[PDB]
Amino acid sequence: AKLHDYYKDEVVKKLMTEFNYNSVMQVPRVEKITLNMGVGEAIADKKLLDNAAADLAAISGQKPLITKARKSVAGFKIRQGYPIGCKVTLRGERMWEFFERLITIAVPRIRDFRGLSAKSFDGRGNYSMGVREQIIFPEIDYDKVDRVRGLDITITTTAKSDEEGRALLAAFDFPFR
Amino acid sequence: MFTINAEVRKEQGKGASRRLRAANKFPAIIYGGKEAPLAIELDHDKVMNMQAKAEFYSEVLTIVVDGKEIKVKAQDVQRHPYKPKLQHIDFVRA
Amino acid sequence: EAKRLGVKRFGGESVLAGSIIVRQRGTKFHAGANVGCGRDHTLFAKADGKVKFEVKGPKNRKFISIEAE
Amino acid sequence: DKKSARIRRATRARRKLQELGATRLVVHRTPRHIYAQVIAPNGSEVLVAASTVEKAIAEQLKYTGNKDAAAAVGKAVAERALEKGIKDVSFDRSGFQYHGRVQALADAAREAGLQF
RNA sequence: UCCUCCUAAAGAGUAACGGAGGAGCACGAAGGUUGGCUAAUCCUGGUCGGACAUCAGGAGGUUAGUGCAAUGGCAUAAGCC
RNA sequence: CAAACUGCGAAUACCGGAGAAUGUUAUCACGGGAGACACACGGCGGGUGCUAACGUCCGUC
RNA sequence: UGCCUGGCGGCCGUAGCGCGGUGGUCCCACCUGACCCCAUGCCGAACUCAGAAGUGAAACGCCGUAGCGCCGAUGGUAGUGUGGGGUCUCCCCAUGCGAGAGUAGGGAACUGCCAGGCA
Repeated sequence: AKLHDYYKDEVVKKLMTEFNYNSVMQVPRVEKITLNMGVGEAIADKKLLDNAAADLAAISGQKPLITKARKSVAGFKIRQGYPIGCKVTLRGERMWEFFERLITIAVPRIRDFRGLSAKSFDGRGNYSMGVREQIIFPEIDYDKVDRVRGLDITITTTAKSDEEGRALLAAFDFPFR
Repeated sequence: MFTINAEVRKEQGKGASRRLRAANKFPAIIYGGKEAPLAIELDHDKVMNMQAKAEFYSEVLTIVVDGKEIKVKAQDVQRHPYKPKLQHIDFVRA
Repeated sequence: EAKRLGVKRFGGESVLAGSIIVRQRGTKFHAGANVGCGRDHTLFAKADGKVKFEVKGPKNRKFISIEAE
Repeated sequence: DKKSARIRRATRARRKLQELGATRLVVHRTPRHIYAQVIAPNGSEVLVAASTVEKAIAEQLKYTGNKDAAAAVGKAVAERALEKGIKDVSFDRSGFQYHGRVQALADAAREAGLQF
């Protein structure tokens, strides 16, 4: 709500001005945010998965659901039904506050900040990349760190093209490529 | 500019086709438009001589049947698998 | 042993209640009106009347219908 | 798509009722408006129908779509069915979830003097 | 001993010391009822990723799965909660 | 190109309802009396065999 | 009732797929909180409690496009029952039934009931 009001005040207006849209809701609208952890090392130890799920629940406003295996392959030695990871389906005030807290402090202070990529898209304007070094987030303190771990960050939007994603990045001011 | 001779058809069937082939003839049909399609019987040697020309692929055929001139075009032609004989031809009233 | 297969009763044939129409290994026909399907994928008549064959559905599947005389 | 999923969900009961060959009552639910009708066994005839959009039954309702409106529509449908002589129709809630306005209208129809 | 595909020639049945195979199982759930969901395969991004752990999106529409070897069928699912 | 291949698709065969016609009811059921229970050759559609057949076995006449 | 919209059936690629246009009069969809009706393998995920704050956009109805794709003749061809013949591995004679595919053509489908609105 706190960031949603400012979003509707300025981002919607600037996107409409730059894209000369006619429909009131032609501006892209955020659907949800997904925070998944596809480490793949859950086979060796199961406690790390629980610790990471607890950390995700603490940093977010909800407890992530566990995801089971999709397809078994003999090369990687993976069975069926064995839990591997979990994801957080951020929606509503929780997603708004989490995104605000991220974009406020967490994004600028990252080692080797080369800038986000504006071309890497799924194909319909959904930005689904991955970020390593989970220590960058403020909630993960040195008390609860276990190992250098990575995460996958995905933002879901009603948009169906990469131009809308570029417009959203421009609204987010897109520091550098 | 091309002369074509045609004969009326009064028989129908595989037996009729066999009779025509034995008598050194073969049938043909014309179809297209609102008019009902009709079958026309033609000889073998004269029709083969007519088809021997290289301009048949892009020429309008003037069928003379029952004292009437009809302009048609042969889109599809049926030929014997290996023997150099013709058993059936198709025409459209273009 | 050679398991019996085929259509016991075709269309337009009068049948009685409890009479099987076709005993099929799988499901090549589907029960319609007054037709029941057994546990062995066998269609049996649930009334008295004639049998009819019809094809319908998105996959053009066949159905068995019974009309009372 | 939501409408296609709802239709496919209701298709199970719709096909199951075909073998019975008995008249059924169905209700279409939407927050904007609610529709109701009683389908004949043939599946192409309706003995009676109503719509919340119509003021003839929406005149006493604060709006077309609400729990009280659904209850009133169900009561009216049940009364019209009883006066027409539906002869113990069945129930089919268009593949909905039986927890809200559909439950209220079903309860109203049952208390109106029905036995389904 | 039982069962599955041709032979067996568009009803059914139909044989040779003909051509080819699986079994002596199993359940107090792997059954029933009600409410819900819907595959193998590829691509996009991805410390770990070697193309082949899993993830978000797109195509695919049952070649997946449907316990045994096989056959007929199963999307309304007989597949899963 | 195909026997454990059909997005198509014959002839022919078989079932059931109605029907003029014919075959000494030629049809079916009941009870008694039976005979055989080692068929060969040819025609039609196939298998086995090496798409060597006039070798072999099937259903029908 | 002339037109538009939604539901209740058949028809199951003439109803399907690609592209463009149009739609808020009515209907439908987009919405936040959900501690309340309902509930989550987390999530209001689906459904549900207020309806227009506005819109017709993601989706959805309609029209055009015969582009992809589909149905599909007459005839012909392959084949086959009946009797015979030939140079009997197969073919032909008289007759009946008759393929597939392809061509012509078809078509952006149609039909019954209910409800609202535009007259």
